[PDB]
Order: sequence, then C-alpha cells, then structure tokens
Amino acid sequence: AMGSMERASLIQKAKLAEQAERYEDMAAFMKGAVEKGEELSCEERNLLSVAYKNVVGGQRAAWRVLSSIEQKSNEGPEVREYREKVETELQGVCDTVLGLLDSHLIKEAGDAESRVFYLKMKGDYYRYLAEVATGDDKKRIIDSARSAYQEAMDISKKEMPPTNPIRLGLALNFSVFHYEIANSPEEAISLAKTTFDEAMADLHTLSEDSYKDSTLIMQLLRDNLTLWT
Amino acid sequence: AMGSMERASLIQKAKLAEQAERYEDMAAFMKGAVEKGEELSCEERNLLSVAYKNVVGGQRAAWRVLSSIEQKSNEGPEVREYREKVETELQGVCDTVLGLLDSHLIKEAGDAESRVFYLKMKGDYYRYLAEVATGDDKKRIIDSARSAYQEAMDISKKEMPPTNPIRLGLALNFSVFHYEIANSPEEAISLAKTTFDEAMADLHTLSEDSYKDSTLIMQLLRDNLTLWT
Amino acid sequence: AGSIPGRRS
Amino acid sequence: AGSIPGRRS
Ligand SMILES: *Cc1ccc(S(=O)(=O)N2CCC[C@H](O)C2)cc1
Ligand SMILES: *Cc1ccc(S(=O)(=O)N2CCC[C@H](O)C2)cc1
Ligand SMILES: [Cl-]
Ligand SMILES: [Cl-]
Ligand SMILES: [Mg+2]
Ligand SMILES: [Mg+2]
Repeated sequence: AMGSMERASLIQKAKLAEQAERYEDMAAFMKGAVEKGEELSCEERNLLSVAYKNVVGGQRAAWRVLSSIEQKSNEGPEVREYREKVETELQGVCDTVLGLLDSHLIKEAGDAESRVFYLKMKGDYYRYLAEVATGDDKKRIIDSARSAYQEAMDISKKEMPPTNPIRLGLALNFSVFHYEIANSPEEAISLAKTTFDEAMADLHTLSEDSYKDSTLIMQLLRDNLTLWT
Repeated sequence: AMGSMERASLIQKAKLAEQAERYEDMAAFMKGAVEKGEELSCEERNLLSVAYKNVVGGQRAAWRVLSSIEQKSNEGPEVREYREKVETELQGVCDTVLGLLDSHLIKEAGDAESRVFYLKMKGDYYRYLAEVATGDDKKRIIDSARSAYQEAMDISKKEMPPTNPIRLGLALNFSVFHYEIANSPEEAISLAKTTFDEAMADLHTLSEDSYKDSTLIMQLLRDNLTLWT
Repeated sequence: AGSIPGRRS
Repeated sequence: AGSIPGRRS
C-alpha cells in the first residue's frame, strides 16, 4: 500500500504520526518502510515497535473489556460476536508483525542488538496471540513465544551487558510470559530477581544517561516482584 | 456495511464498543442503526453523537498537531502531505455525519428535543469543517454552521426551559462558534452570559438530579467566560 | 475555549 | 504484572 512512497518519507511520516497519536497510521508507515527491504536502524526499529505496541495494546485492552463482559454474561450472541471481531483483528495485527519479522527482518539481523530486538518482538507478538488462544494451538503458540524469547535470552547473555536496556526489557517481558502465560510464577520471580541483581552490580560502569535508562527498567522488574511476592 | 445486522444488535454493539473505547466501531454501528430508517430514541441519539464526537475529536487533535508543525516549518512535502491526509479523513467523517442528518434524521424529527439535538449536531460538524477550511468555501461552510445553530436556538428558546441540557449545550457550542470561528468574541460572551443567567434563574424548578445535569453545563459556560474576560 | 466534551454517554 | 510499556519512542 506504501510502495510508491520513499523510505525516508515513510520514516518521517511515522514520526509525525507518533506526535499526532495516530498509531494505526504510524504502524502502516513503518510496515511500508520495512517492506522496502533494507535493514532498520536502531531508531527505526523503535518506531516499528512503538507503533505496533500501541495498536495491539488498544486491541488487547478492548478484548479484555469484552471478555470480562462475556464471562459475566455466562454466569444474545452480540457480546461473543463482538469479542470475536476484536479478537480476529488483534490476531491479524499480530500475524502482520510476525510476518514482517519472518520476511525478512530476523534473518537479515546479524548484530546482537538487532537480532535480540526482533526476537523479543517475536516473543511478544506470540504472547499476545497466546492471551486469546484457546486449547487447540494454545500450546503451540505458547511454545513459539517461549522459543523466541529463549533464543533472544541466549544471545543477550552472551553479547550484551546485564544493564543493556533491550536485555533488561527482554527479561522483563519473558518473566511476564512465565507468570501470565506459562503458569510458571516461580520461574518469573527467579528471572526477575536474577536480572535485577545482575544489573545492579553493573550500574557502576555506566554514564549518568545510561544509568537512568537502565534503572528505569529495573524499577519495572522491582514493581513486578513486589506484586508477585 | 451493516445492512445484515439487526437494529437492536447494532445498538447493543455500539454500547459495548463505547465500553471498550472502540469509537470507530461505535460510529460504524450507529451509522448502521441510523440507516435502518427508523427514528432514534434519546439514548440512541446520544450514542450516535458520542461515537462521532470521539472519532472527529481525535482527528481534530491530530490535525492541530500537524498544522502546528507545518506552520513552524514555514517560518520536504511530508508534513503538508500528512496534514492533508488527516484533513481529508476528518472532512470525510464530517460529511458522513452531515449526510446522516440530511438523509433523513432532521426531516423526520418533529419533537423539539430531537430536532434541536440534530440541528446542534449539524452546526457542530459544519464548525469542524470550518476549522480546516481555507477561503474558497470557508465562508459558505461558516454560514451553514451558523444557520443550523440559529435554527436550533430559535426552537430551543420557544420549546425548552432555559435549564434544558441540550439547550445549554447548544448555546455553549454556538458561543464557541462565535468566538473561535466567526470572529465575534463579543457575541460569544453575550450569549454565554445570557444563557448562564437565564439558567440560574430557572434552577429552582429542578429536581436534585436535573440540577446536577444543568449546573454541570453552566460551569462550562462560566469556564469560557473566565477565559474570555 | 471549551465546547461540550460530549465524549461519554 | 507489567511488561515494557513500550508505547513512546
Ligand atoms: C523491549 C524494550 C523496549 C523499549 C526499551 S527502552 O524504553 O528502554 N529503549 C528504547 C530506545 C532505545 C533504548 O536502547 C531502549 C527497552 C526494552
Ligand atoms: C450537546 C450536548 C451533549 C451532551 C449533553 S449532556 O452530557 O448533558 N446530556 C446527554 C444525555 C442526555 C441529557 O439530556 C444531556 C448536553 C448537550
Ligand atoms: Cl545484516
Ligand atoms: Cl417524527
Ligand atoms: Mg527510493
Ligand atoms: Mg429487523
């Protein structure tokens, strides 16, 4: 759909769409940029991720409202039909993101920073599919999330310092996966604690600005540990 | 697009869409309900208005962000192109609402409550068109807003008490029209003051719940008077 | 200058 | 339980 627009113009418009809080537009501009076939810079990867996280975040919040109403009603067909409509739209967005990662962002990502970023995205979007999945391929979807997060973890632990914000955010989100999706709260708590402690011990190496970036995510790990223990 | 769904199901789904903050869906469900051809109840009119006010409100906020960036840049084509895209989408939504009012909500509205409600909507959506219009039909669009608001005012002053919330909201929005669109701040201030004072003198007739409804809108009139004087 | 918010039923 | 908000560049 964006084939006739220059890559640089799509990137510029994605930044404008963010400022205007037009996240569907932002995601469409960034999909167009990915489909130009060139690798993405750090900033461009963040624009892609921000766009889709906002789009799918609104869909997830709506699905949760509707699922709650539907569960109360089961204690006409309209609530189920509308929850299904939102669910299908959410699944379509997750499939779109996963398709960009598979064609061909991951295979072209050779540096640890880009490969970990994309594999964390892959884990996240399979996790969002798992949130709405029921039984049939719930297990296979959960395993796809776990596999993507695990590969990202393995690379991050070999190639990045323990304070790296992407490594920290990956560990945070994988811990949420364990707690909320995989029914493994002890694994979630262990991962969050080990991640926090190893980051704390590496803060001394950081500049003031890097310190602020890392400690912000550490506080999120602490916030979950406080809720889980 | 909604022709195969029952009217009652469209109304139910519009209420669910509101709870899920899915305002584009809400507007599409209510457009489908209007297109069934039956008049709307008070509650249904409010669902139609809430849906489109949220949709166009987000578009207007985005247009203002982009217009501000574009004006700063004029002190590549991308900012103008994207502002134009958002502007065209906004105009399309306003034209859709105006088309529902013209085919055939207004002509079938015989009671004062429904006719005033729809004419206030007509004034509002022409006002939103006027906010983005430049020169050519800016004047004709402004006159269309003014004409709709004036007819609504004339009916409201003959048929509704001065505390009626629709009469109050009509006067509030017409005063904003005078201040922001028609370059008539003195008319805006006069209308807001007279409306407030005539409502104050009628509060004694109201129940506790009606008092709360009317005084809430009176405070909005006061808030504008404080900003304008 | 504020119009009717009008965004909640 | 909170994941990365991740919604602002
Ligand atoms: C998964 C994830 C997303 C965002 C962050 S961040 O806000 O700390 N950040 C984005 C910009 C580049 C920084 O290196 C990381 C962290 C993890
Ligand atoms: C133009 C307008 C919109 C909404 C109101 S309200 O919030 O006071 N209200 C909506 C529900 C029915 C009430 O009679 C009015 C007022 C004016
Ligand atoms: Cl590469
Ligand atoms: Cl009638
Ligand atoms: Mg080119
Ligand atoms: Mg029928």
